[PDB]
Amino acid sequence: QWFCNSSDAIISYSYCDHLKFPISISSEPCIRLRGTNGFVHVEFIPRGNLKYLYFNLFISVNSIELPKRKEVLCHGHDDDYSFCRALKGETVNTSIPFSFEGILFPKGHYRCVAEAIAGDTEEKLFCLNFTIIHRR
Amino acid sequence: PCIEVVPNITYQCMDQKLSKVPDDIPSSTKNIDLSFNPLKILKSYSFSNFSELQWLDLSRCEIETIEDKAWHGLHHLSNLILTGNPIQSFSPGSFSGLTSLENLVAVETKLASLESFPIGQLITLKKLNVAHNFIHSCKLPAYFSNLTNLVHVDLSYNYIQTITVNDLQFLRENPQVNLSLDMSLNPIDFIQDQAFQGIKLHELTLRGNFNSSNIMKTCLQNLAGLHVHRLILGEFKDERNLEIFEPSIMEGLCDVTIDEFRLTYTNDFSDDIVKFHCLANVSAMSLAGVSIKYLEDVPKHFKWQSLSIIRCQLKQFPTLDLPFLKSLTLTMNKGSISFKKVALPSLSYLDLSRNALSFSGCCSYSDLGTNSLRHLDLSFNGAIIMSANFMGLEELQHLDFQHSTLKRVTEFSAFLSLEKLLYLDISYTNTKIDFDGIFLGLTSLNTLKMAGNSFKDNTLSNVFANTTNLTFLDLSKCQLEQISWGVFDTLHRLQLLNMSHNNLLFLDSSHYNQLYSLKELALDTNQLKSVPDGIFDRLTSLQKIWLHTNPWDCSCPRIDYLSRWLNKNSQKEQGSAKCSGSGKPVRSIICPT
Ligand SMILES: *[C@@H]1O[C@H](CO)[C@@H](O[C@@H]2O[C@H](CO)[C@@H](O)[C@H](O)[C@H]2NC(C)=O)[C@H](O)[C@H]1NC(C)=O
Ligand SMILES: *[C@@H]1O[C@H](CO)[C@@H](O[C@@H]2O[C@H](CO)[C@@H](O)[C@H](O)[C@H]2NC(C)=O)[C@H](O)[C@H]1NC(C)=O
Ligand SMILES: *[C@@H]1O[C@H](CO)[C@@H](O)[C@H](O)[C@H]1NC(C)=O
Ligand SMILES: *[C@@H]1O[C@H](CO)[C@@H](O)[C@H](O)[C@H]1NC(C)=O
Ligand SMILES: *[C@@H]1O[C@H](CO)[C@@H](O)[C@H](O)[C@H]1NC(C)=O
Ligand SMILES: *[C@H]1O[C@H](CO)[C@@H](O)[C@H](O)[C@H]1NC(C)=O
Repeated sequence: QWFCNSSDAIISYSYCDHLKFPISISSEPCIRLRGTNGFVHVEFIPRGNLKYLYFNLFISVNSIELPKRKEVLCHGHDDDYSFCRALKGETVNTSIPFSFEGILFPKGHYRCVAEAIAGDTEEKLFCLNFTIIHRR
Repeated sequence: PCIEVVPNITYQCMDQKLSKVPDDIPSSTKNIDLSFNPLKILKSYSFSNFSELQWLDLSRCEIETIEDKAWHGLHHLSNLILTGNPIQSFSPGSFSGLTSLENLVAVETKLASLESFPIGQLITLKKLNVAHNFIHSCKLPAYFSNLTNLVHVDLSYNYIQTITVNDLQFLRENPQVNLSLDMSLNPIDFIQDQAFQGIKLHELTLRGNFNSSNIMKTCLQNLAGLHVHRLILGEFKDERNLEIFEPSIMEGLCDVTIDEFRLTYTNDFSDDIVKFHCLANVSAMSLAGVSIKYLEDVPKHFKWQSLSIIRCQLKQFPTLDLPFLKSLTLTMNKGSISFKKVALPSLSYLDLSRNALSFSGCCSYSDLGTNSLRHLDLSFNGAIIMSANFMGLEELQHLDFQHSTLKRVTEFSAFLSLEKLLYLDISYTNTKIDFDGIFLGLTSLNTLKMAGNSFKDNTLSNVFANTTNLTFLDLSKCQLEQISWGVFDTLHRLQLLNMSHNNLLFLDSSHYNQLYSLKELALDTNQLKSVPDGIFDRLTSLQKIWLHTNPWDCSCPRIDYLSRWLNKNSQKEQGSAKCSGSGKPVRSIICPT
C-alpha cells in the first residue's frame, strides 16, 4: 500500500489481486486533486518488449465504475517516450513528466486500476490498483 | 515444466524458477523462451543436444559466465538474445559455434567496448544490438571488415561523448558497406572538425543526446561531409531536453546530403523549421510527435517527393503546392481539422486517415490537382460530404472510408466515375442503403467491404448488378433480414461472401445458384431456423462454411438434408452448428430413413 499525501488528497497504490509483477512507481509532487505539473518516477524490469506498450484503465468515481479506457504510450515507431525502445529484461529507470490540469470541484473516493499491456503479444506486463481520497 | 504454446515447436519456459536448463524438452523445437529463470552460469554444451533452434531467448537469466563452447550444438540459430545478463566480459570464442546467426542482442550486458567483443567470427550477422551498456567510445572496430552482412549497430543508452575522425575511420576504408547507427541517449558534446568526411551511412539516429543548442548546433555543424539515407532527429519527453530549439541549429545540415530527414518529438518548436532552407533538397521529409501547428510557407522549389506528418498538432489543413509531391501522409492529428484544397500534380498516394477530418465536397480533380491518384484513404475521420463522383480521378484503385461518416452517398452514384477501382471499404460508415444505384460505376471492383452498415426495410437489395468482378464481399453486421430475388445473379467470380452477424430469417436457394466460384460462405450468428433442401449442392468450389449460432430446428424430417450435408462435409464447416433447445450438434442428428 505505497502512499504519499498531498494536503488535499491522499494517493495510495498496490498491485492487482491476481497480477503482482514488480514495479517501483512514484510521483513528485504528490498529486493535488486540483493541478500538479511534475514527474512520475518508474523503476522495473519489463516482462516484454515495451514497443507497442499501452494501458487499460478501469476507473471508479465514488465507487461508480466507468467504461474501459485504452491509452497507448508506444505506437512502435518514433515514439515520444524513451522507454518505448526498452526490451524484455532490460532495466527501466525514467521519470516521466505528467501534467494534471485538475478537476475544479473534485469529489470523494477515486480509484483506478491500470493494465500495462505489451501490444506485440497482448501479454500482461503489470497491473496497478490505485486510490485517491479527498480531505478527511 | 514449460508451456507448449505450439505442440513440439514453440515453448514458453519463462519465469519457471528453473535452476538449470530442462532436459525433458523435445529436440524438434525451433523456439524457446527461457527468460527470467535463474540459470546463473551458461554451461559448456548447456544446449548441445538441442540443434534445430532458430530463436533462443535468455533475457534476464542472471548469467555471469559464458563458458567456451556453450552454444556449441545450435548451428541453425538466427536470433540469440541476452538482454540484461551481467556477463561483464565475453571470452574469445564465447560464441564461436553459432553458424547462421543474424541477430545478436547483448543489451544491458555490462559491456565496456566493442574491440574486446569476440564476434569477428560471425559472417551471417545482420544486426547487433548493444544498447544500454558501459561503452564510452563510438570506434567502429577493425573486425567489421570480416562482418560482410552486418547493417545495423545499435549503440543507444551508452556513455559516448565524442565522435572522432578515427572513431569512424573504418568507414573511410569501406565506402562499399551498408550500415545504420543508432546513437540515441548518448551525451555527445564534441563531434570533431571534419569527423564525418568521406563517409556514408544508411540511417543515423540522434535523439535525446544534446543538452544545449550550441552543443547541438556545433555538433550538427561537424556532421559536415556526410551522406545519410535517413536522418532521425529529436528527443523524448523523459530526458535531457533542450532549453531552446531554433531553425538556426539546422545550419550545418546544408553541408550534409540527406535523402530522408525525420524530425521527432521536440519540447520547444516553431513551424519555420520544416520550411528551413537546408531541408530544401531532401527527397522525403517526415514529422512525428511534433508540436507543429501550421504548414504553408512552403517554397515550391523544395524537391520533396513524399511528405509525412504523423501525430502532429496541426490547427489548420496544409495548403500545399509542391510540384513533386508523390505521396502525402497526414495521419493521427491532435486537432480535429477540416480539409482544404491542394495542388499536387505529382501525387499518386494519399493517406489522410485517423485525423478527425471533415471534408465538404468530396471529391474530384479540383480537390487535389492530379490525374494519377491511385490510393486514397479517408478512413477514421468525420463528416465526409459526397458531392461529386470522383470525376477526374479515374486512376484510383484503392479507396477507404472505414469508420467515417459518409454523407449524401445514398443520394446519387457517387463512385460513377471510378471505372478502374479495385478495393472499396465503406464499412462502419453508418450508411443505410436507399438506392440500387449506389455502386454504379465500379466495374473493376474486386473487394467491397461494407460491414456495419444497414439496408432499407432490412432487405438486401440489387446494388451489385454492375460489379461483376467482385471476388470479396463483406456484408456482416448489417442488420439484414432478407435478400431480394435477383441480387447475386451477376457475382460469378465471388470467392468469399460474408453475411455473419445479421438477422437473416431465411434463405432462398436461388441466391447461390450462380456463385460458381465461391470458396467461403459465412452465415453464422443469424436467425436461421432451417434451409431449403439442396441449397448447398451446387457450391462446387466451397472450402469453408460457417453456420453456427443459429437456432436450427432439428426435427426430422426437416433437418434431413442439412444434417446429412454437414456429416458429408465436416472438413468444410467452421465452428459447430447446434440445434435450438437441445444444443446438440447438427452433424450428429440422424433421421429415420
Ligand atoms: C483493487 O482494490 C479493491 C480494494 O482491495 C478490491 O476491490 C476489492 O476486492 C475485493 C474482492 O473483489 C472486494 O470484495 C472488496 O469489496 C474490494 N475492496 C474494497 C475496499 O472495496 C479489488 O479486488 C482490488 N483488485 C484488483 C482491482 O485487481
Ligand atoms: C465475417 O465477419 C465477421 C464479423 O464481421 C468476422 O469475424 C471477425 O473475426 C476476426 C478475426 O477472425 C475477430 O477478431 C473478430 O472478433 C470477428 N468479428 C466479430 C464481430 O466477431 C469474420 O472473420 C468474417 N469471416 C470471414 C472474413 O471469413
Ligand atoms: C534510478 O535513478 C536514481 C537516480 O539517482 C538512482 O539512484 C538509482 O540507482 C537508479 N536505479 C537504476 C536501476 O538505475
Ligand atoms: C541498406 O540496407 C537497408 C536496411 O538495412 C535497406 O533498406 C537499404 O535498401 C540498403 N541501402 C542501400 C543504399 O542499398
Ligand atoms: C448496368 O449498367 C451497364 C453499364 O452501362 C448497362 O449496360 C446495363 O444497363 C446495366 N445492367 C443491365 C442488366 O441492364
Ligand atoms: C544540462 O544538463 C546538466 C545537468 O546536470 C547541466 O550541468 C547543464 O548546464 C544543463 N544545461 C542546460 C542548457 O540545460
